[PDB]
Amino acid sequence: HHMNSMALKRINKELSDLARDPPAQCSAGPVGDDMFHWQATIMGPNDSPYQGGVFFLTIHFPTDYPFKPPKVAFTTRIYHPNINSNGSICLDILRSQWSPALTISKVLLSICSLLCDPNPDDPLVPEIARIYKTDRDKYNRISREWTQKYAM
Amino acid sequence: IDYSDAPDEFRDPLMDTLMTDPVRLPSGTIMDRSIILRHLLNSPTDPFNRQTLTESMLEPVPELKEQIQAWMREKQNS
Repeated sequence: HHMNSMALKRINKELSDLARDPPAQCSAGPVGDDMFHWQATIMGPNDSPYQGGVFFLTIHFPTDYPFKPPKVAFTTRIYHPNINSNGSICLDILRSQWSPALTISKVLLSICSLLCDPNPDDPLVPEIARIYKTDRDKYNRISREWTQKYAM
Repeated sequence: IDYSDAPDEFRDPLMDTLMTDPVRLPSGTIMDRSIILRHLLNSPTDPFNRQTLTESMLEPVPELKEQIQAWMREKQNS
């Protein structure tokens, strides 16, 4: 389609702009050959319990990109109230709140600034959300316990 | 053959294509009518300030168009 070649042309620039400018602790590239399929990596913020661990993501670009938000989620297990066993992430930016002006580079940051501060009033994993609220020490400990065995 | 090479500016803010019918959103942002129109099918909002936006609110920008056309004409020699 024409809306295909276009979406692609955009995707390309985004990638060229992550070379002329890599986001903080964030890295992303096409899974080779396929352009609408990227993997991302995150170095676990130093203001988080995930400090040290490397977390992999998969980015699947809609053919209607950037008019429709890119599907993205973790492959690496991670202890967080807004990320579940599947790998799903809870960002409005990635649902009804996505603007065509938004870019991958931007999204990764939005994700990092989430690993540092989670939103527990709208949680993907209630059990954890309650631990964050009630007993932080617990949370941080556990988050690291997972970052330890899963992300390293 | 042909290509661009286009001096930004002419280029669309979103897709970075060459424009063929520049319009200015209330935002003050200049977009190619074709691109912006496609956005308005999903959500009636400026893709930047996220304010409400309809076709009606799109004012054409001829000054730029001629600038582009003339440019395309110059890119027909040598």
